[PDB]
Amino acid sequence: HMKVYLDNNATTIVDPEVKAAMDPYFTQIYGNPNSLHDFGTECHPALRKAMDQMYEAIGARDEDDIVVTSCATESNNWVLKGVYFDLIKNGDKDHIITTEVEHPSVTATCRWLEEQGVRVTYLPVNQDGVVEAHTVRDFITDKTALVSIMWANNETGAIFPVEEISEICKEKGVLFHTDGVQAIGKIPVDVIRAGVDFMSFSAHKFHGPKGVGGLYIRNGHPLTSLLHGGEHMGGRRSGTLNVPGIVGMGKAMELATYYLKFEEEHVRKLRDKLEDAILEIPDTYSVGPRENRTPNTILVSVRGVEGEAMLWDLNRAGIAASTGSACASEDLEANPIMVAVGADSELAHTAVRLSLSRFTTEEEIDYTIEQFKKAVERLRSISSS
Amino acid sequence: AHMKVYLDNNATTIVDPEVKAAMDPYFTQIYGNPNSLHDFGTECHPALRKAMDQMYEAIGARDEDDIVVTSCATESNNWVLKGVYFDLIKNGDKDHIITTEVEHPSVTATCRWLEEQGVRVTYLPVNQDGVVEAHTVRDFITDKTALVSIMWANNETGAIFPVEEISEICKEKGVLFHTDGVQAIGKIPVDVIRAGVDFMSFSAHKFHGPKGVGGLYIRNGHPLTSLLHGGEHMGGRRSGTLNVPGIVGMGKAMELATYYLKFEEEHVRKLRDKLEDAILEIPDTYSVGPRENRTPNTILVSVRGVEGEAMLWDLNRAGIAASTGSACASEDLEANPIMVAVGADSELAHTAVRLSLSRFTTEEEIDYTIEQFKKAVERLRSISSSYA
Ligand SMILES: Cc1ncc(COP(=O)(O)O)c(CN[C@@H](CS)C(=O)O)c1O
Repeated sequence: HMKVYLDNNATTIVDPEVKAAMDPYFTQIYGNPNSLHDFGTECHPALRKAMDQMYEAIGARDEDDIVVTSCATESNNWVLKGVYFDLIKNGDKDHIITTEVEHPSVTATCRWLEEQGVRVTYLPVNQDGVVEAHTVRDFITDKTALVSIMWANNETGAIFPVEEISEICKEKGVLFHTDGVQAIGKIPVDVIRAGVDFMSFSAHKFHGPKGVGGLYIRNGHPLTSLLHGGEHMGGRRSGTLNVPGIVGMGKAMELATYYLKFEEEHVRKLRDKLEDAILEIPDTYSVGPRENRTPNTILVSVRGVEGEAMLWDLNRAGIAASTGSACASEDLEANPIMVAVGADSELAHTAVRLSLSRFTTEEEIDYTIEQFKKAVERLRSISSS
Repeated sequence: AHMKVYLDNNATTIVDPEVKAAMDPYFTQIYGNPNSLHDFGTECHPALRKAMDQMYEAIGARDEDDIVVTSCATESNNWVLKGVYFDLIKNGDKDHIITTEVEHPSVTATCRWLEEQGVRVTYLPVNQDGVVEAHTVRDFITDKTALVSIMWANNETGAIFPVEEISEICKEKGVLFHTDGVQAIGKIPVDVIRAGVDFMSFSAHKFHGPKGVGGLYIRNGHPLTSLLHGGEHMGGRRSGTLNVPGIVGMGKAMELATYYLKFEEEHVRKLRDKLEDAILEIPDTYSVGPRENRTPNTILVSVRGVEGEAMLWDLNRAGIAASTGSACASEDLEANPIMVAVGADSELAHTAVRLSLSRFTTEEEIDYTIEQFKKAVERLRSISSSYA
């Protein structure tokens, strides 16, 4: 029996180097950076270094803005409610396009905007678990204010064609925001190559601390503040800076790009080992194409067994995983398949989500394979099918 | 910097090593998401319950009440103001908010943006004692006032507001009462049912907690449209993954603050009074606000020949960290020159020096600050061609 964490898409471990980078900024260095005295200014070089690491990690340019928020939920709320305020309540627009598979910080915010009279189209997802750019083009009207599509999905790990969608959005002169939380540390992130106007990210998903996130804004494009007040973050987001959070986020982002550039294949190899071994069990289906999937994610549907029961049995075995909604469909020459679906859909059964990190070991994968096969056999012996 | 001395505690505070130790496991040792169902996520749950319990116990909240953990008091203020605007103004029959001219910018600028949305806002000016009295609030409440937002204690003068009396008047009028209570925790007794407030904002980095975490108290879980929508965190009132280290540290820090309250009433007050009396020994110096209504850790002193920003820079060169405060000139009832608080926007406002202590201030820090303060005043008055 060994404890094994494979829920990294939900949250990640803080790299000991990140915690070490953060440590001084609680008790040794505690001044407010907005103070003029030496106590406040002592942390300023660390803040500049952190912001530089962030800009370098996502490929933003000097004209661009990167506002430090409390979480990606704040960033998504900010983008949606601010563009609603700027272009919809005091503009000539009334439409926002998104997908059925967004994070609740996008979906519920869009539903509240719907409650305010905003027309929103929640774009359904294709067989590949993705939304394609031509459907976006077809749904853009002359009143669409913003298109908000996640960069990569948190349940399936499917990567969205963010560059093509950006090209379509620029042709129609409409703003483009992406929830890039699942992208940082897992796929190359270049926000001018992706052409996004806004990007949300969260540090505790690439091994930074919880409680700090960010919103990237191309060229400092106007966006009414969600938090008003002092002139923090260039007057775009008030509230005292989470100095430890900022330092740790910068360090974690730098480390994430470093391990993406060298250790991409170690994590990808372990995911592929786990997925191939699990698919050796009869009547198991991995959701989404791997050649378009983040290197760390598997979403498996097991037949007869229920995803939550599989999670409970794994947790009793010391293995932490999560859920993901999937639906049943047919292919074109290998008919039975499981495809991504909105959690609200009535067609949805629950599949098991296993998400690795650069800290996963091959021993964890061997134990996980063995215990997965044991749990499948055990729960199918007790299954109603 | 002959000796480094921190007297800018009203701006931010050092993290108590016990608070940092309480936080330590929840970065690398305990990292699961508390919203997960597996054991990795649920491992931190008892610490979260204990931290939330410490908060309820520290401010005297009841079980029916709600305490939502935010990212900072700025988030709490934005949330309260914009939410009551959404609830009672854009989808109600109300259109008026009453506040003061001395609020923190997270309240003032939010109110200005709401004015830009058509909300009537009256920024009540402050009296000689540096406070807003309850009868003035009563005089400005109409049947259209949606919310009254008045800070519990001032961050520049430390003056304590009569939040209880204002609450009684608000209850007579059936209007909601919010207080920005950031300056109150750890400095004065905080009892949110005795204060009768409906909302209270607070920020952990003011009472030796970490930066990046705050809270909003809600008296009966009163409806308030979420500032952050999404998952059902904090009872569905503020979504976003929990800042577990921040929450743990905030609970520990608030418990420590209530324990150290008597230390701050007695010893910290004694050191503040030493520093203030020593400074007031300098000719043509004026302390803003009456001490008998002031938090034990705050001084806002006006010097006559000297300029406030130059005085702060000169103190920092001596290793002393302080801040500013806006002040105006007046006379008392005996027609004696005194300095009184004023909104920073007023053209009658000059800059005063703000010195704020903490439970970690030592008497050596106070003696060194007295000496260097007197030296800097003499130096800056010695070069003036105008001082009499
Ligand atoms: C009364 C009051 N209300 C809100 C805040 C802001 O707290 P946050 O957690 O950063 O949002 C503060 C902190 N203001 C600091 C620095 S901005 C001062 O120099 O006085 C405050 O004093």
